[PDB]
Amino acid sequence: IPVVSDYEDCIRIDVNQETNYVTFSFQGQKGVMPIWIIDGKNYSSSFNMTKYYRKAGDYSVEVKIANSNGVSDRAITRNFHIDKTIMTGFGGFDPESNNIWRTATISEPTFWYAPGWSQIADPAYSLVNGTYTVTLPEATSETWQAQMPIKTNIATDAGKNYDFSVILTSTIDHPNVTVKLVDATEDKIYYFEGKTPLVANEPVCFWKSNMPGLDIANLNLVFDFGGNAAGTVMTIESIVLKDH
Repeated sequence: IPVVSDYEDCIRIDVNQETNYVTFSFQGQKGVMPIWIIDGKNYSSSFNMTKYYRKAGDYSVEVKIANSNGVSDRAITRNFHIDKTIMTGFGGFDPESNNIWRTATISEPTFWYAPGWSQIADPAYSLVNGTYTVTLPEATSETWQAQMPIKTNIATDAGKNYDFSVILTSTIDHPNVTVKLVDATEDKIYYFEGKTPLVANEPVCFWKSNMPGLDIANLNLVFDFGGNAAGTVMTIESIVLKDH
């Protein structure tokens, strides 16, 4: 099993005080991975995630290291401070604009909806003029228990840098909704794995600017509503993907 102290040099926390986006990153081998823990819940097992902290103050993350042999007994705790409270945030890029999303073939959303990691029937959805509308009868308690992968035929090049935005709304308070722009072939290859809490009926814009390009033949846009309260209705609208 990994001894967690050995991986202190491999864990970096980047606080952008101008955007209020904290990037959590780990460098490791094809087999080793971190487990990012906030408020005693698994948030991500990916090599990096980006989380929006709206309010100013002191926050904490706990990092365990996992391989094939098991998870580390102890966790690395890392403290960070958010300077500002963003009342009026960025509203995203032009949804209607000359966006790569509008051009490309957007497949129907697949679902993996599994309270207690036991898959039930796909939740009812309604794609009407770009606006995705999803309804979650059953409550889930963990990330990746309400997945919504959207397959696309969008290719990207190493030569270019890309911008992305999306507006997310929830009828009930949600602790952690995920947005991941990932290679359809390779799960480890992605531009970001976003994280943001949602307060009832308050649209949050998730975005990233000037993202280093990757040689990907086909992208998938993967949402997750793991941790949703029972009767939660999700609203995804204004999905912009453009060259910087």
